[PDB]
Amino acid sequence: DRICTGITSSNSPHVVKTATQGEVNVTGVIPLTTTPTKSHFANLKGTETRGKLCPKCLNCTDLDVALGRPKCTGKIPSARVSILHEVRPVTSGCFPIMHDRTKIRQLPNLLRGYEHIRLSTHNVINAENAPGGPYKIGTSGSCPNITNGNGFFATMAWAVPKNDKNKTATNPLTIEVPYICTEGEDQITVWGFHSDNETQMAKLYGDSKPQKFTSSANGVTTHYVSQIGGFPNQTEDGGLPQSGRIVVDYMVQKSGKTGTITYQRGILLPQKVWCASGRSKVIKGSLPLIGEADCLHEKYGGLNKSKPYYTGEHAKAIGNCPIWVKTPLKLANGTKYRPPA
Amino acid sequence: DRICTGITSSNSPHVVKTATQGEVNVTGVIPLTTTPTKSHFANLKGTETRGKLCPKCLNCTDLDVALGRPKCTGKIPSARVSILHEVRPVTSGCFPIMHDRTKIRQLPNLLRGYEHIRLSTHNVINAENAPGGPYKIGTSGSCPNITNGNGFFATMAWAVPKNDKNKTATNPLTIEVPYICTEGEDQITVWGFHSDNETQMAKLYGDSKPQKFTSSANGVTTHYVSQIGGFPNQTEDGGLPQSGRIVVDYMVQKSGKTGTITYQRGILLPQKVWCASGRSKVIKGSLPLIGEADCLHEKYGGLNKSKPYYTGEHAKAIGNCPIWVKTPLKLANGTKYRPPA
Amino acid sequence: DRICTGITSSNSPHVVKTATQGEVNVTGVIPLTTTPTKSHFANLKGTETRGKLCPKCLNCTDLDVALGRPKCTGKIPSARVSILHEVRPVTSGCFPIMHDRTKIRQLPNLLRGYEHIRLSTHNVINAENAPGGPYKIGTSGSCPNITNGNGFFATMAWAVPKNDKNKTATNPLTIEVPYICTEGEDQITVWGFHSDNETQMAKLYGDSKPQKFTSSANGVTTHYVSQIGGFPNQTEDGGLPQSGRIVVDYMVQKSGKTGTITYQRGILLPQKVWCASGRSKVIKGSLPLIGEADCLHEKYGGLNKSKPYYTGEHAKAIGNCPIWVKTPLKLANGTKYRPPA
Amino acid sequence: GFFGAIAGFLEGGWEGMIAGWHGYTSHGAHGVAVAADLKSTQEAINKITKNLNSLSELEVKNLQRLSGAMDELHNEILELDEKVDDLRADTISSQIELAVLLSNEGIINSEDEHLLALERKLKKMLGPSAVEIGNGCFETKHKCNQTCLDRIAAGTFDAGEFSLPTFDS
Amino acid sequence: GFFGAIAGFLEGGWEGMIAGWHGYTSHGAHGVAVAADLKSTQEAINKITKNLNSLSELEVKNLQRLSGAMDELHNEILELDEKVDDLRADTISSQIELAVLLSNEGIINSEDEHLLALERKLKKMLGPSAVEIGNGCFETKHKCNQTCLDRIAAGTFDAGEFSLPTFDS
Amino acid sequence: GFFGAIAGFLEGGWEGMIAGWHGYTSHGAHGVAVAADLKSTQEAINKITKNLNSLSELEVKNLQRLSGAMDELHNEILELDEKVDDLRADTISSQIELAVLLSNEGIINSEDEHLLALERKLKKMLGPSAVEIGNGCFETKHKCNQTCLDRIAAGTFDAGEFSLPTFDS
Ligand SMILES: *[C@@H]1O[C@H](CO)[C@@H](O[C@@H]2O[C@H](CO)[C@@H](O[C@@H]3O[C@H](CO)[C@@H](O)[C@H](O)[C@@H]3O)[C@H](O)[C@H]2NC(C)=O)[C@H](O)[C@H]1NC(C)=O
Ligand SMILES: *[C@@H]1O[C@H](CO)[C@@H](O[C@@H]2O[C@H](CO)[C@@H](O[C@@H]3O[C@H](CO)[C@@H](O)[C@H](O)[C@@H]3O)[C@H](O)[C@H]2NC(C)=O)[C@H](O)[C@H]1NC(C)=O
Ligand SMILES: *[C@@H]1O[C@H](CO)[C@@H](O[C@@H]2O[C@H](CO)[C@@H](O[C@@H]3O[C@H](CO)[C@@H](O)[C@H](O)[C@@H]3O)[C@H](O)[C@H]2NC(C)=O)[C@H](O)[C@H]1NC(C)=O
Ligand SMILES: *[C@@H]1O[C@H](CO)[C@@H](O[C@@H]2O[C@H](CO)[C@@H](O[C@@H]3O[C@H](CO)[C@@H](O)[C@H](O)[C@@H]3O)[C@H](O)[C@H]2NC(C)=O)[C@H](O)[C@H]1NC(C)=O
Ligand SMILES: *[C@@H]1O[C@H](CO)[C@@H](O[C@@H]2O[C@H](CO)[C@@H](O[C@@H]3O[C@H](CO)[C@@H](O)[C@H](O)[C@@H]3O)[C@H](O)[C@H]2NC(C)=O)[C@H](O)[C@H]1NC(C)=O
Ligand SMILES: *[C@@H]1O[C@H](CO)[C@@H](O[C@@H]2O[C@H](CO)[C@@H](O[C@@H]3O[C@H](CO)[C@@H](O)[C@H](O)[C@@H]3O)[C@H](O)[C@H]2NC(C)=O)[C@H](O)[C@H]1NC(C)=O
Ligand SMILES: *[C@@H]1O[C@H](CO)[C@@H](O[C@@H]2O[C@H](CO)[C@@H](O)[C@H](O)[C@H]2NC(C)=O)[C@H](O)[C@H]1NC(C)=O
Ligand SMILES: *[C@@H]1O[C@H](CO)[C@@H](O[C@@H]2O[C@H](CO)[C@@H](O)[C@H](O)[C@H]2NC(C)=O)[C@H](O)[C@H]1NC(C)=O
Ligand SMILES: *[C@@H]1O[C@H](CO)[C@@H](O[C@@H]2O[C@H](CO)[C@@H](O)[C@H](O)[C@H]2NC(C)=O)[C@H](O)[C@H]1NC(C)=O
Ligand SMILES: *[C@@H]1O[C@H](CO)[C@@H](O[C@@H]2O[C@H](CO)[C@@H](O)[C@H](O)[C@H]2NC(C)=O)[C@H](O)[C@H]1NC(C)=O
Ligand SMILES: *[C@@H]1O[C@H](CO)[C@@H](O[C@@H]2O[C@H](CO)[C@@H](O)[C@H](O)[C@H]2NC(C)=O)[C@H](O)[C@H]1NC(C)=O
Ligand SMILES: *[C@@H]1O[C@H](CO)[C@@H](O)[C@H](O)[C@H]1NC(C)=O
Ligand SMILES: *[C@@H]1O[C@H](CO)[C@@H](O)[C@H](O)[C@H]1NC(C)=O
Ligand SMILES: *[C@@H]1O[C@H](CO)[C@@H](O)[C@H](O)[C@H]1NC(C)=O
Ligand SMILES: *[C@@H]1O[C@H](CO)[C@@H](O)[C@H](O)[C@H]1NC(C)=O
Ligand SMILES: *[C@@H]1O[C@H](CO)[C@@H](O)[C@H](O)[C@H]1NC(C)=O
Ligand SMILES: *[C@@H]1O[C@H](CO)[C@@H](O)[C@H](O)[C@H]1NC(C)=O
Ligand SMILES: *[C@@H]1O[C@H](CO)[C@@H](O)[C@H](O)[C@H]1NC(C)=O
Ligand SMILES: *[C@@H]1O[C@H](CO)[C@@H](O)[C@H](O)[C@H]1NC(C)=O
Ligand SMILES: *[C@@H]1O[C@H](CO)[C@@H](O)[C@H](O)[C@H]1NC(C)=O
Ligand SMILES: *[C@@H]1O[C@H](CO)[C@@H](O)[C@H](O)[C@H]1NC(C)=O
Repeated sequence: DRICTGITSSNSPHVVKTATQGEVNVTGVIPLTTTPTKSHFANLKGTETRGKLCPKCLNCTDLDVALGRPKCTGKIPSARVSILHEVRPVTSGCFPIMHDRTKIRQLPNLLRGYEHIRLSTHNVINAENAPGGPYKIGTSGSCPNITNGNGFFATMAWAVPKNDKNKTATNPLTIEVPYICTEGEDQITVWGFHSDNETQMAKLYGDSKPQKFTSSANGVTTHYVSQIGGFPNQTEDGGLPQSGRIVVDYMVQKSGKTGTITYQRGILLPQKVWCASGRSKVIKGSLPLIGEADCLHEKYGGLNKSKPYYTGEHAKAIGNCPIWVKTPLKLANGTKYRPPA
Repeated sequence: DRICTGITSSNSPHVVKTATQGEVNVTGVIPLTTTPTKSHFANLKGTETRGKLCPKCLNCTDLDVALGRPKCTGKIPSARVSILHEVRPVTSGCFPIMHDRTKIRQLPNLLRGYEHIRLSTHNVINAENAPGGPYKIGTSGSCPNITNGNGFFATMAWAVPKNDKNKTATNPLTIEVPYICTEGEDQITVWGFHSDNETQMAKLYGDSKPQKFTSSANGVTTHYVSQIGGFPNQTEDGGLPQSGRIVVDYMVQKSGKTGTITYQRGILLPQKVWCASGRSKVIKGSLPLIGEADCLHEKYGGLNKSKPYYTGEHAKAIGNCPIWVKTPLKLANGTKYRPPA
Repeated sequence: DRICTGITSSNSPHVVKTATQGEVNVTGVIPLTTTPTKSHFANLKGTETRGKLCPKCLNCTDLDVALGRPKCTGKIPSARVSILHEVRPVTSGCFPIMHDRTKIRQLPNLLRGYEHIRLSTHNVINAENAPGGPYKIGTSGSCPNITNGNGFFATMAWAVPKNDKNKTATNPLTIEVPYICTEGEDQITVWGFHSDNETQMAKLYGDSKPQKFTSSANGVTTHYVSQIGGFPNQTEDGGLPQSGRIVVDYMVQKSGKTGTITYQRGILLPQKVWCASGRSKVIKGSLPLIGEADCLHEKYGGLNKSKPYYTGEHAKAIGNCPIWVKTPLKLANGTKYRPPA
Repeated sequence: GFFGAIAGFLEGGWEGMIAGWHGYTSHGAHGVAVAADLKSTQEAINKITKNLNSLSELEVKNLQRLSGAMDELHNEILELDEKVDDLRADTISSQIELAVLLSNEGIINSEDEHLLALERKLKKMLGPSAVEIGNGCFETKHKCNQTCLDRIAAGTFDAGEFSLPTFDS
Repeated sequence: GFFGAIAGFLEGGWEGMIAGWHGYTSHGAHGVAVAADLKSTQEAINKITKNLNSLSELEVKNLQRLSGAMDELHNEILELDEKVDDLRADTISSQIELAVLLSNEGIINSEDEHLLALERKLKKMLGPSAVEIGNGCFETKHKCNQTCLDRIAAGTFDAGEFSLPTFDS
Repeated sequence: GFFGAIAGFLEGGWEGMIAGWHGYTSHGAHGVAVAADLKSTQEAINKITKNLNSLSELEVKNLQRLSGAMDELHNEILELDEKVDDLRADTISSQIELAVLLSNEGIINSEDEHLLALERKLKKMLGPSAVEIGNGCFETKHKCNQTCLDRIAAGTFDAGEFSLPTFDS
């Protein structure tokens, strides 16, 4: 009688890849892959997650909070992760802005990038004493404050030149914007200007013709020139009809460096100013953030880590994540297919 | 008598790298490597390949097509692959442009980046009714049309202020440039201005002094000021001597967003406009494209895939390509070198 | 009697990672890792190493050399490796510059990027014959020369409009800046302007109001406007009190391409000009460079290559370097731990 | 593998054993008996599970939007970002695929060697009552039925029962 | 490999066999006979070819000019593009080199094991007419010439011809 | 490894041998003798050293500041630079870790096979005076003390001294 050694034979539907034997059929396999499913976004496990610049500033958008619109002010808390919900962010009121004529729209998404943000205290410059003659400070309905009644953006002062007096047109006046923030913070300065009816222009300031403006901060120079006649229909504004409009821009000032603005009649000189440091890891999501997830995928939203790798649409993802793979992969758990004998 | 087991001894010139045994001499090898040879550029196997913006507009360069020079217009077909032949593109005619004063020269290479390109229909703005008083539209020899005789670029309208009338100098007029394209298309607007003799300037427009210009489209601001006296000798132009010259710039308008231009006398207001979508994979080649290749290498031109990897100069390459490797590699086909006994 | 085969038992403190057996204790190990120690910066073994733009121009900082401050001129030798010591470079003298109003401070770090740098010969333009009427050329104390007494930056000429004559305000004059360098060299042009007391302005030039300026070089447009009244307290200057100040900017001109500047009263027209080619591999170090090292690490300074890999703070490093690793790794030199029997 | 094909080890297996992955077979006029060895199978399972943990402890950096980007303003920079992301995912994927391929190669090639060890364990409890065939087989002087084979599978086989020379313990 | 050096397997090979990569040898007063085994060689060739296909199925993303670049305008971005390309080609190259190195290691180390299987196939057709030397050799009671050896290489060797105990089939 | 556990090779080693990594043992009423084999150890040491050189010849591109950068002006580009650096270091690190892991796997798995070769070298100098147990052991008809074992370790053992059939050389 003979006694030999042998291996099993069974149903072997699963296929695996091998350098020496080529592609073989195998008893069993342990899959390492998953194709996750699109779900809503959520709160990243270990970490702060910032959706809205300040929550608790109700009926305020992030642009609103950024521009310092009256009644939108509050603690903007800090996060190591932020979600970018508005690709083209909007104002929810105050005075009509011509948004699209400057980069101003992205200001919130910029602030978002940082871990730590904070409106300043005081003012980076005294508007009333600025160059060009004493200024009364302008306010407008559509910008109500804690009380109610005429106000403006915290972020800037509307320099109207006092009263009849020396009111007239000037050549460009130049102004330095002091640093004002601490340590290693970036200082983001918000500023701009205002135009009106041809007759209203001569009523307000001394001048009918257009006025011209310049910002310079550490290598980055920009230039603007005003519109006199009819503007675009008002939009994203506070709702009261006005004949004039407003252009708003921001300028970033590096860590320590000062900045410059040149202007003629109608200038909005910056007052309160953004102070930012640290950095937050931003992804493209869409509120609300529901629950917790291990992972936040730009395509798939919330995700929980199941198998080490996944197949599917690849994009930016933060948190404890499975790794993206070209093909669904199998680890072999079993034997090579053996025909019975 | 004794019977043993043994392996071969033979000439073993080929060397191979192993982790355990170090570098060993071996019976034979299968080379995985090639050093390919510089050839001319070809058509990519599976795919469209765009050389020239529109072929069939003959005696027309890409820049000519792009600026809409009379008689250069045609179907610019679509490509998933384009080749960038002109690193500093050139006009073949029309009116003298001072090219280096703006980014204008890259316009064709910009258009090339997209998969789908088309000139528009109608006009993004009525030049004659524009702000600053009724305008007659200027044309010049050197810009002949289907018929022959005076014309200009399709792309813009040369606004010459009517006749004596109210002809004089104005402060900057502002203008909105409407979106005009479809869906998710980028809209590329071409515009510019014109200067001349000191006396010619006073003949044409009301003004001798220089005029100033501004473009603003979604964050990107630019500023220009004119030259009055003698300009550079004319170049790349249509060949007729003129006292004046022309500055041309383009501004890209994002998907949906509008754009702005401010101007004084001598403005060329944009008329037809580029509309682009999709994206084409651009490489640096040199026409003509001869035959078919598997691969297009920026250094080696046309290439056919032979071995899996290649040694040589590495650069950007599209199509079915061999992979670049540091050293020529050999897979071992054989036995370890054995001295005879 | 029985004779068997066996392996060793001994103290096995070292741990190693294996795919099949999991993490095991082992007889001995060869460590592949090191955590290097922060040292000072050295000379790179095989290669030139540029610290200071030109050494031997003594009491001169890199910015001084770059601006062409009198008595700072000398051979700026060439390097395949350069070190960036000054993140916000400084002038040691000459005339007071308001540095932060333009990108000027980076000029030395720009020059540093290239392998080959040289100041030019002759001048890119005749200042005295420039547009706007014949100019006497201005010099000031605080800018002494080989001899001593009044001078200025080599880099530019201070155009003061002759004498009483036709001295008055002009509209912007335009100017072309010729290419002047060789072959495939980049040509960096330095220019700027000068303001003063309101009364001094009318004494020097014909004009009290501010003057405006424009640079355009191959796609990059910049605009400036002057300050009339009181400036910042003088700084980094040559030490003599002056009522006026100076703004300095540079503009790069691609390989072959020309450039433009427009100006009113107080222009500094560029004279000598930077000519650069090649490229140097720049790292962030801090002089002095002491001795030789195999490697230069941005964090650790000088380094000698010991083991193939290192653990620690990762940053930019040039030269023969160990490779950065997540964890200290061990190669197994020994046997699996065996309990005695 | 190549070993089984060369040495003459049985091409193809028996479907009789659902008990384990590897085992032993009995021939004769008593029919054909089949049994399985659990320690071999368990060892295989451990190789594999540990292997999996090794694959699963791989860690890689996150790839999120860069913070100074600005969709409207700097698209070109942004396009390059996209480029670096895609390139990363690709490379890392290739690396993983390799790790797996190697791992599977090991798992499958080792299976002949398992059999080669089973051989040595069987040789252990016989005595020189059987000759080494080299086929992975032996010829025993007695006959072995199913109950007899389960006792070798359990390792409890020592034959003084069929009285033949014993290898002492 | 290490195995051949330790166990006493012959250091160095015979140049007599151009027929295949691995084989068998006969000694005695009849001279020295040499023969080759084709199945071993064929198996080796298959390991290698399949290995090659595995190497050849690697796929990687394209690396072309980015489309918003603009040579004149944005050089710095462009410099960084160049950087990312170079970095890619380097990393991926290293990965490939590794895959190859491993592969070759397998191909060369396996060659001792081939011999170790050939041993078992030879042992198969003898009977206990020869003793296992452990040297990879046996001592046969008869003499074997070339024609006798070609029949073992062909696997057709069964000796009742030299009449000695047969392993039954 | 799995082989030692399955085949019945001794679980755990002897601490008596500081001489080498692998060796041989003698049992009986003479006590328990232990000896080491230097060629096996030396071979192992070579596998390892060569392996190390292979790991040490890896070369990777430099990663320095890009030259058109400008800290003040282009921060965003610069942030992306940072990104590409970090991503590089990560990927390359993972690759290295893999190479090492594989290498260690080889080094440790090979150790059973070493023993398996030592078996064949021992079998060489006996004669059929001992039977193959398959346990990696043999039963010799005589007794072997320490001095007797050192001579087998040195490879100088040939027994006509204990007079039993010799394998001729
Ligand atoms: C919210 O809005 C109201 C108006 O809607 C603000 O009240 C205004 O306060 C300013 C000073 O803060 C008053 O200006 C003052 O005018 C008087 C002369 O009447 C003069 O003596 C002062 O020197 C100063 O110029 C202004 O009259 C007043 N408006 C009214 C109609 O009461 C209020 O300050 C806002 N709340 C906050 C906290 O911002
Ligand atoms: C923008 O400029 C226009 C003129 O170009 C200004 O128009 C003025 O608008 C107001 C409101 O519609 C008119 O006031 C009303 O007039 C009637 C009759 O005089 C009077 O009964 C009402 O009590 C009231 O005052 C005003 O007449 C009209 N002016 C003209 C020339 O038609 C408008 O005020 C300007 N906006 C800005 C902010 O200055
Ligand atoms: C190609 O070029 C020719 C000229 O070289 C163009 O012909 C011109 O056409 C315009 C109208 O399209 C004519 O202007 C008209 O002037 C008459 C008065 O004579 C007036 O009644 C009209 O209201 C209009 O202002 C212009 O005279 C005419 N030039 C000549 C000398 O015939 C032609 O249109 C161009 N072809 C195309 C299709 O663009
Ligand atoms: C650029 O401005 C110059 C003046 O600075 C203009 O010069 C004019 O050029 C034309 C052509 O050379 C001259 O016309 C010819 O004059 C002769 C004699 O008067 C006449 O016989 C010819 O039939 C013809 O008209 C013209 O005299 C000359 N003007 C002067 C002051 O010398 C030129 O026209 C200007 N170009 C532009 C586009 O306006
Ligand atoms: C180094 O510095 C010295 C002064 O410390 C420079 O000498 C100066 O040279 C300028 C002309 O280059 C002289 O200006 C001239 O004034 C005379 C009237 O005295 C006038 O005829 C000329 O038209 C011109 O305006 C200036 O007087 C002279 N300073 C002195 C006191 O000699 C010297 O040029 C500098 N070296 C170099 C090569 O830059
Ligand atoms: C900047 O403008 C101021 C005026 O706004 C200029 O002030 C002048 O400065 C000098 C030096 O302090 C004064 O000169 C001294 O005056 C006394 C008395 O007249 C005389 O004894 C001295 O010999 C000397 O000249 C000058 O009087 C003063 N002017 C006035 C209006 O106070 C200064 O010169 C200007 N700087 C520039 C570079 O032009
Ligand atoms: C190896 O694996 C594959 C599993 O897909 C088997 O091939 C499939 O057999 C099923 C039976 O219904 C068919 O429906 C599929 O179309 C087949 N797949 C393809 C596309 O090849 C194969 O039979 C297995 N081999 C075995 C059983 O050993
Ligand atoms: C990821 O895993 C956890 C598993 O607990 C999920 O979080 C829980 O969700 C359920 C509701 O479905 C609650 O009862 C638990 O209290 C939640 N835990 C916490 C701390 O939030 C989470 O929803 C999972 N995400 C998925 C499935 O995508
Ligand atoms: C192993 O391979 C190399 C193949 O280059 C052999 O070394 C070369 O021998 C040739 C003989 O003409 C010389 O011309 C070369 O200069 C040698 N190369 C170098 C630089 O070493 C070597 O002989 C081979 N070993 C063998 C035959 O087993
Ligand atoms: C395997 O290696 C580790 C080496 O760290 C040994 O575990 C350590 O034992 C020391 C003895 O003093 C302790 O101080 C450490 O706290 C232990 N490390 C940890 C955190 O586990 C282990 O004993 C070794 N195994 C052996 C000896 O085979
Ligand atoms: C790197 O290695 C070399 C080893 O020679 C060191 O350079 C030497 O430094 C010593 C002084 O400590 C001098 O005596 C030698 O003349 C130097 N050689 C040269 C050519 O410079 C170098 O200091 C080492 N760097 C380290 C340790 O970080
Ligand atoms: C928010 O705005 C809405 C819509 O105008 C209004 O109905 C609601 O009362 C507001 N809520 C608060 C808290 O002011
Ligand atoms: C602006 O409002 C008027 C009605 O007051 C309307 O006729 C016109 O279409 C509006 N314009 C825009 C830009 O919608
Ligand atoms: C193309 O036009 C140029 C002048 O612009 C001329 O030199 C050449 O002859 C023209 N070719 C054709 C075919 O007419
Ligand atoms: C322009 O043309 C004139 C001849 O009419 C010539 O003298 C001069 O050199 C030319 N200028 C240039 C820029 O070539
Ligand atoms: C690539 O292959 C085809 C073979 O038919 C040929 O048309 C083409 O010219 C080849 N290109 C080369 C050889 O570079
Ligand atoms: C360098 O400047 C210092 C400080 O002003 C001075 O003491 C020294 O004499 C100067 N050296 C030279 C070479 O001019
Ligand atoms: C400038 O100098 C004066 C003294 O002359 C001093 O009072 C003032 O504080 C200084 N200003 C600055 C910017 O330090
Ligand atoms: C196997 O043989 C034994 C006697 O040696 C007997 O006890 C047992 O029943 C047999 N098994 C079967 C199922 O035939
Ligand atoms: C080998 O021996 C056989 C007899 O067993 C004989 O037929 C044959 O000719 C021999 N071969 C040679 C070439 O000696
Ligand atoms: C081993 O036995 C031999 C005799 O065969 C003897 O010479 C030697 O002394 C013995 N060794 C020991 C230490 O017992």
